[PDB]
Amino acid sequence: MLTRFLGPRYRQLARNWVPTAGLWGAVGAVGLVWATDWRLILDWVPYINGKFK
Amino acid sequence: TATYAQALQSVPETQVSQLDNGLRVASEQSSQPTCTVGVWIDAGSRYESEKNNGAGYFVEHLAFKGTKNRPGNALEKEVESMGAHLNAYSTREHTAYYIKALSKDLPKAVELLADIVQNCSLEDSQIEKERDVILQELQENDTSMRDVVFNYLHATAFQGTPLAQSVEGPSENVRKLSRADLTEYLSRHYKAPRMVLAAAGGLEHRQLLDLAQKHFSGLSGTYDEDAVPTLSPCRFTGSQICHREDGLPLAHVAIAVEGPGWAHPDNVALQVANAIIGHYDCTYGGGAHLSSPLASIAATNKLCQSFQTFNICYADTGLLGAHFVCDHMSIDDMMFVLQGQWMRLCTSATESEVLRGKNLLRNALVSHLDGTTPVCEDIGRSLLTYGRRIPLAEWESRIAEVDARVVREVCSKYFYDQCPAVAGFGPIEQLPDYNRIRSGMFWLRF
Amino acid sequence: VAPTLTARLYSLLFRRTSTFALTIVVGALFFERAFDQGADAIYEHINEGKLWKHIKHKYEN
Amino acid sequence: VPPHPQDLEFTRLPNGLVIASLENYAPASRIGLFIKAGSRYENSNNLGTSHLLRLASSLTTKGASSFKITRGIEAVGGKLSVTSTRENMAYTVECLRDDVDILMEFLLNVTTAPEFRRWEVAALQPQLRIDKAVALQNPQAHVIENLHAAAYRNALANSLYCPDYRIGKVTPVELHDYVQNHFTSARMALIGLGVSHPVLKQVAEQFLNIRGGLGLSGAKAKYHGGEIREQNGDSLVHAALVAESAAIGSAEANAFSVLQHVLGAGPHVKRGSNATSSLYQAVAKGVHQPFDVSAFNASYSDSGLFGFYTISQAASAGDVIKAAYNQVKTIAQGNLSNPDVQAAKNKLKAGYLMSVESSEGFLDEVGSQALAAGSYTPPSTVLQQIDAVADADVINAAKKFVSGRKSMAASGNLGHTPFIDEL
Ligand SMILES: CCCCCCCCCCCCCCCCC[C@@H](O)O[C@H](CO[C@H](O)CCCCCCCCCCCCCCC)COP(=O)(O)OCC[N+](C)(C)C
Repeated sequence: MLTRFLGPRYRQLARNWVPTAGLWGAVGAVGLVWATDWRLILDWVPYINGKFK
Repeated sequence: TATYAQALQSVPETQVSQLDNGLRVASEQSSQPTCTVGVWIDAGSRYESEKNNGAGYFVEHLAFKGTKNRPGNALEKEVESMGAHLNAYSTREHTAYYIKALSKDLPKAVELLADIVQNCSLEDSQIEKERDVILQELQENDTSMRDVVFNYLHATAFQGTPLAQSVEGPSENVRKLSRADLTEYLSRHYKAPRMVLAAAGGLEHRQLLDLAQKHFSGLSGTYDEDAVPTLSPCRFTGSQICHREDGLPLAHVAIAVEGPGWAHPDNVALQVANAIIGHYDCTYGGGAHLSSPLASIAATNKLCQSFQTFNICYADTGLLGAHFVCDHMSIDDMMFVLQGQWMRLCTSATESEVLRGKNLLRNALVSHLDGTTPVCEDIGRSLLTYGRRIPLAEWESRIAEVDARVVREVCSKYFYDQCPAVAGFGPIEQLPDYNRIRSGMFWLRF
Repeated sequence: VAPTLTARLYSLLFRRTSTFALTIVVGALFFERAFDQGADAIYEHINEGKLWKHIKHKYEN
Repeated sequence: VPPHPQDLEFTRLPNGLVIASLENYAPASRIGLFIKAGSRYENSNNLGTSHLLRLASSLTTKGASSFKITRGIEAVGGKLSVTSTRENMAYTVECLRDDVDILMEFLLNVTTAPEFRRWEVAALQPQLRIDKAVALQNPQAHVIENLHAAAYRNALANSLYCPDYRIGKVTPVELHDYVQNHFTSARMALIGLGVSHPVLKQVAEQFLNIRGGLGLSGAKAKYHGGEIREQNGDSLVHAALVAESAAIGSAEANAFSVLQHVLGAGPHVKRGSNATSSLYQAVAKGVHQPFDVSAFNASYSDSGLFGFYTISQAASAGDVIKAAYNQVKTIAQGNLSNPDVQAAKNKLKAGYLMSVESSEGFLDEVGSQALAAGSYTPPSTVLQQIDAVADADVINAAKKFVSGRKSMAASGNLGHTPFIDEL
């Protein structure tokens, strides 16, 4: 059922859509990081230092 | 053998020589027994004032009805008797008068064009007869939904600019235009550096230049010493015109973004992208199996009676987009499917469909350039827009350069997140609101 | 501000919905910091010393 | 210096098939298979079969599926066209030089291996109603259908469009039958532009050796006459008046073709009084409202129809017809100058030459010449043919029309339109 999706057009179709799919992941990451307050990721951010000891 | 490549080199170079007048005189030779000869003029509606809007169109009605050397009938009688055909046309940017005749009849053909173009007997009795003729043609054109929507699209896209005007002008300007109004435009525009004598067929460029000096030389003496007119840029407006008429059985919709103009190298990639989307009409036999996704979805779901893409070019500007005709209940779906294809091409154009687009375009270009009339037209227009004849091998060169990346870069440049000019006519209740149309000019996923 | 800052903000970030989103989420994180304590500092001035945060050092071990 | 132009290659094969090619060094290529299979070979039991057939050109073949024919031709940006006339069907195929092979193959499959699948034919039947509706929106189409139905009792009476009662009634077997007995070697011509003679001769020898159907180009048009009248309401009146003339190829037909230019075909000048058009000038004399008039000239394998066609206001119809008719009468009575004919010669000669100057018009002419004549006759001698027509022949052509049993079709408000009877 998956052999129909493999060929040169789909190679081009994947490459055409990858800068976008990568940038949506960056959106999701920053988005998840910002929303839960992941001080694990956010401690290393040069202005966001709300954990100001 | 003969490869497609080799064939392009075999087509002889369009030979250009210039008169002291500034009349560019050009020809493409062949072994043909016939020919087409014409004068292409750098005049149209874009040069007109608002107060003389039907002026060029009016001269076009008067040009074949008498001269100082051939009063009334005489011209017709001469052209008719040698078996020749004599035609004319006027766009917003270009006016042309051409003769299809036997190659041996080229001496009289050029002679008659000279008389038509220089010695127009604008007899006041004939201008009055033409007044009724043009007014009657205005009522005639009203019934052509396609002619209207494009005038409407021009009117709204080029809001307030000379390009917004139609070629024929408004009724009042036909009713009130005088011989003076007509002579003035004639003298200001039918000047030698804005005229190209074009020919194609069984010719000799030597013989044509001889004739051009024989009959057109007579525009020397003094030229351009008081006033010179150069075209001002025309503002494009992303706008909508909706003429709601629930008594016409099918809706006409023409939607377009601003194009770049004649000169721009990226008209090629646009044309390729247009070729991919193409054109459909209910008498096409292909239906479901058509390559263009819009054409196939149109055919399957009968979404449409006809659609066609266009890339209308003017100096430094244009109209890029599609026009369709359909039933009242199918306008929405037609827009969606059209705009979805523009976006598909903007973001995710694939390599093979771009080959098909290139292939359709090489075929179109070579099919069009068949016979003396289309080629003579191409010489005249090309010289007026590109300043030269762009040879076929150069077109092939510039076509072959377009790949998938080119299409999506170029389609995005012109289509992506750009304001359409939209013109609608007929049963248009279901025609999407401008905001909605404008929202189809981008994708939230991209 | 040569081809306008808004024009370069559009061509660099706003064009694609991806970079538009990324600008909002990156912007929402920056703004949250500059506003939370930035508005708390204004809340400090209207209550100059009447808050426990100001009293603090009066009762320290 | 252009290239010195090549010469047309011609060959009749023993089996009756004809091959003609011209290497014109064009960037594109055109191949046409012309077949004696037009509407005339339909009978009273299978009307419209050659219409649906014309519509069937991209249905499934042995060797190429429907989807392949479409996507295959579209991939290379070529065309597959089919043009029927009352005598011929013509399958034409266009593409760039490098792509002749794939399109040829498609051509051969459409014409020699069509499968006509039950459900595919079923799905295509409604295209007959659209196809017919789109043509019939020119008042001229019904007028010329009707003109033929009235002229002939026979084969040329059949219309190029399918009668309504037949739509959805044409069977997959009827088309198989039509192909097997009309698309045969001796009824065929394979014309090629931008192709080589060996290659055409090869595919002809390999793929086009079919014979097992009918023989006669003349199953035989029995000219009869009479009129058909269609009340319409319709803005203005269309009327064609016609008599039997001359079979295409004969010397007589050339006289008719000259007569047509003495009286008047289409215009030559954009928006003109048509000064040399003797029919137009004759009606104009006493009709001071919108009208049109042209000489009509139809030439076939074994018959012909010459006369005139008129467009006029409902109330002016009879005046326009009677004026046109009397104008022909004066030429039959002897009133025709030498320069009058000389101009008609020049109008015809020039027009013919212009008619073949493109590759589309060239291929069609070489095709129709191959079927009607079995020859290629160069322009140089066609012009010689025309020249041999004397003034006395053109007079004799007008004499034949005036004195010959008429045929008439007309449509509109027929209230003031005459009846042959009254002409
Ligand atoms: C129901 C009860 C609640 C009551 C709420 C009432 C108060 C009003 C607030 C409601 C929300 C309305 C939002 C305001 C409307 C603005 C439109 C917005 O949605 O943008 C759209 C598109 O949406 C955004 O682009 C998406 C950006 C995503 C930003 C992130 C949002 C924060 C959520 C965090 C995500 C992480 C998930 C959480 C993980 C835990 C369309 O943009 P548009 O104006 O047409 O511009 C076109 C785009 N161009 C420029 C590319 C052409």
